[PDB]
Amino acid sequence: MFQDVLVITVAAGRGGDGAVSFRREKFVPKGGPDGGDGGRGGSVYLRARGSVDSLSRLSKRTYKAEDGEHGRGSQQHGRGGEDLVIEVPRGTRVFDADTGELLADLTEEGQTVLVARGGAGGRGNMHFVSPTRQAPRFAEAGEEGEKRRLRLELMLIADVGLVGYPNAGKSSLLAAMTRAHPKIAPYPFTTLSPNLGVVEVSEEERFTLADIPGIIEGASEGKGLGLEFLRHIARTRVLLYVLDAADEPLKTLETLRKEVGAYDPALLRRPSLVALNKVDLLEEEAVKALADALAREGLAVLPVSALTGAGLPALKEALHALVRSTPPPEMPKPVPQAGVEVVPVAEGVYEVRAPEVERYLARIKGDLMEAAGYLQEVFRRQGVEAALRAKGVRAGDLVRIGGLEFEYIPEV
Repeated sequence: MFQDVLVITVAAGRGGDGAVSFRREKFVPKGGPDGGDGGRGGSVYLRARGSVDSLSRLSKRTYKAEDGEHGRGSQQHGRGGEDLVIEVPRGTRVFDADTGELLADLTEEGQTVLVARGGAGGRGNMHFVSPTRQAPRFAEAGEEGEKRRLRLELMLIADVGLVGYPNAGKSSLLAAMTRAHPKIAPYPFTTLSPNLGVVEVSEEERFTLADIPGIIEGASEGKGLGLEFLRHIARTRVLLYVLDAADEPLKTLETLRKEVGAYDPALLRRPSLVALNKVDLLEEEAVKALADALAREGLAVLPVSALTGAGLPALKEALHALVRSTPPPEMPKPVPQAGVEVVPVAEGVYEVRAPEVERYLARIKGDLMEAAGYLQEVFRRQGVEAALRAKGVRAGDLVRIGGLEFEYIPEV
């Protein structure tokens, strides 16, 4: 996990414009409507894939799905744009980068979520023919596609991840540091269930520790902890290297850091600490000698004992301080139309608030004057006429809506 947090920009495809066309024959002064419908714009989706390890390979360019194709004559409908799928790791939280709203938690293989809807294609002139309109000279432009900023963050298995070989005594240490007994936590996004423990600190706060036990070969066999383990431990905020003080402590740490680095150099930069374990039978001078030699490796070293409790207070505080120094997971912000509202703006002037209608009106293509009837039809079926009538707006008043204006004429 090189990148556990990232903000990307996505934009669905704009639907295609509807066509205003008429059949043309050498001896037919005016053929009927020929305009075809535009195609739907492509949508943008995010999909979880176990193969994608972090957010590091995403992109800076805005992810743009394909626009729909404009309609054409001969009653030819434009083709829809292709969808765009953005692959992210399993265990990815998807937030609106501005809203803070949680769109989804992608944890399963191939789990998908729609993050931006492509705009509908515009209807051609042929679609508006009626008894009064034999040859419509207007149409619908394509609808714009949704656009938004997405904040992605990798789900953690714990605040601190324990790293070490079986001889380090990781489980006994974790048990000694926690009050409540550690529990197996089978996250939906993991393939290895970590043992989770909660550490009670001073700042009334608290942090979690993760250990993934295994029956494997010793560091001597040179086979490491494995990539699967590392990909799991990468989902933590701080790494605690645990070592067996009586078994090549120095060489074991170098072997651990080397493997963690080979997997992802960034993991070595993550706030880390070393817990020197199994020092119960060592003289104080020997422990100090070990510590100093190990500290030279770059990380702070704290000696600990599960049997005496020695060094544990210092370990909990040093970890607590390390976790607090790293950005925490963000909390999902509070969850938070065909509405029609007539607002007076002056004597005889009423501004109509109607999101859907306003956006529709901005898409009218062609002869606007000729669309007057049709738009009046839409206005009624959308409750605009009713909201005006029941509002006291009287005949002759001016109504402003979606940038256009019209003289209110009551229903007889």
